[PDB]
Amino acid sequence: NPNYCFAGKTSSISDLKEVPRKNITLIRGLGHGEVYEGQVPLQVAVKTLPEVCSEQDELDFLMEALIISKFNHQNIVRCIGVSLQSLPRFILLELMAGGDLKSFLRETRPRPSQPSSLAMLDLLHVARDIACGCQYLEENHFIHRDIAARNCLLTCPGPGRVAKIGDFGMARDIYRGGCAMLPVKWMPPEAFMEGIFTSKTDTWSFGVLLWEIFSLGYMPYPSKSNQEVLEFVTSGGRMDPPKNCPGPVYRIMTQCWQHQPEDRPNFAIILERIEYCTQDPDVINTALPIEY
Ligand SMILES: Cc1nc(C(C)(C)O)sc1-c1cnc(N)c(O[C@H](C)c2cc(F)ccc2-n2nccn2)c1
Repeated sequence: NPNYCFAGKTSSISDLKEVPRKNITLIRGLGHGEVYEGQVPLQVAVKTLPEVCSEQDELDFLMEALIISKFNHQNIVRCIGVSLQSLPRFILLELMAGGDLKSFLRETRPRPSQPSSLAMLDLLHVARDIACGCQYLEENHFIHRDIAARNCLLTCPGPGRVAKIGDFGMARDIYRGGCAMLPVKWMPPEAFMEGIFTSKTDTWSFGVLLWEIFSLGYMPYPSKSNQEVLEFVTSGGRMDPPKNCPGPVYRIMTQCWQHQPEDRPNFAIILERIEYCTQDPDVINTALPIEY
């Protein structure tokens, strides 16, 4: 059984809350290991470990259970418990009915049918929610390493939605692989060049997430491959503003993408700037593009 340290304290597999398998019912697949919607009545997302896997896969699975169970913050998905004493093994997460952020943005883009389905303020609230999660990780000296829209979840589709960081598979791998798998489009130069990760790693990635949000779910660096992005960013290149993106919001992005990690803002500053954007009528009165 592997050890794990967060906020100082060390924990073990024994500290995980084991839920009796009989209390757990699977309802439907969500996507593929496989994840199901389930009930324990508490509604849960059930992350499963394939019964056919390597011992490294097992260790990875246990470790992410330890990681998520030890966080306590409103913008990080909760772990209800685990079921490790039956096969296949389960990790039980808070079921975020809004689904993942990237799908949400893609499916909820304003259109002729729904012209105002989404507004700038909705995007700013998502951005603020995730930044608050990142600030919590930063102040607890946890480096996420893969801050990206695909790794965020929403509590519901409607205006009251809350965004949370929902996946920690990358930080898990490095805590203990391939180049064409590293999220190079979300990584700062010192990360993909030198393998150096610091709190300022997540700041850069958050800038890219910001772009994903205000582009409404487009893939970063449109039309560029990983290697072209690597060379582009290493040469000082940066993404243009998303369509209709207010200057104050783009400015947050460009500050997140400063070449020197020391020149990039910490998350307390990012949150201050996101707050200012939400107060600025010129920002929130800006209409999102309508997709025909
Ligand atoms: C209801 C629901 N619908 C979704 C769609 C199909 C739109 O994508 S995801 C989703 C959901 C809700 N709550 C969770 N706790 C949860 O967790 C998994 C581990 C997860 C966590 C992430 F951070 C990112 C992605 C995924 N993931 N997505 C598919 C498979 N894995 C998923």
